[PDB]
Amino acid sequence: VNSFSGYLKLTDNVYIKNADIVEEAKKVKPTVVVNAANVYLKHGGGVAGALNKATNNAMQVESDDYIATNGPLKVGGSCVLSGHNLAKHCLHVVGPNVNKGEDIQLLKSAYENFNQHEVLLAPLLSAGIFGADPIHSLRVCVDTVRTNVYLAVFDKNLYDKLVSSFL
Ligand SMILES: O=C(O)C[C@H]1CN(c2ncnc3[nH]c4cc(F)ccc4c23)CC2(CCC2)O1
Repeated sequence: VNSFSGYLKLTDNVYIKNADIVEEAKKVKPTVVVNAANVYLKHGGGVAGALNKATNNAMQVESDDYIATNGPLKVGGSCVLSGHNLAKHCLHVVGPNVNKGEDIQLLKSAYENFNQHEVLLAPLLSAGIFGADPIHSLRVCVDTVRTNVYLAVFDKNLYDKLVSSFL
């Protein structure tokens, strides 16, 4: 038993809700919240900008130190940093950005990072400003992640569409 509430069960291990991931994190304080990161951990907009704003820019300050030490992430890769006031840990995962020409096949590699964590609160990778089809992203998630994932979808119209079209 865990503290996530109001989710629709899609499979044995994947759950979905129309919710703002920032507010969901603030209330649940999950062990892991996933950020929709870029390789530079520049949290300017989308999910990343919203999560970073909720930490009063502490996420960005920590991320800048991480990059100064380690260099950029790989597309499809991840790193674990602090969850600040939102979660114990933040798993920063880089899905491909279709608006940068990145290979959509890397989306499966990105979701594989979730399997290192027993339970996660997450967005749909490569959705939103990353330009991928969120329905495809949901399919890859369900076919790749084996751990327990609670997906927060901000947009209500898209949520309804994701549910109604789910096979
Ligand atoms: O509607 C979606 O869920 C898909 C979109 C948006 N996203 C989010 N997912 C959950 N919570 C959110 N809160 C936000 C607050 C913002 F200011 C901006 C965006 C989000 C957001 C995920 C993405 C992929 C990156 C962008 O695509």
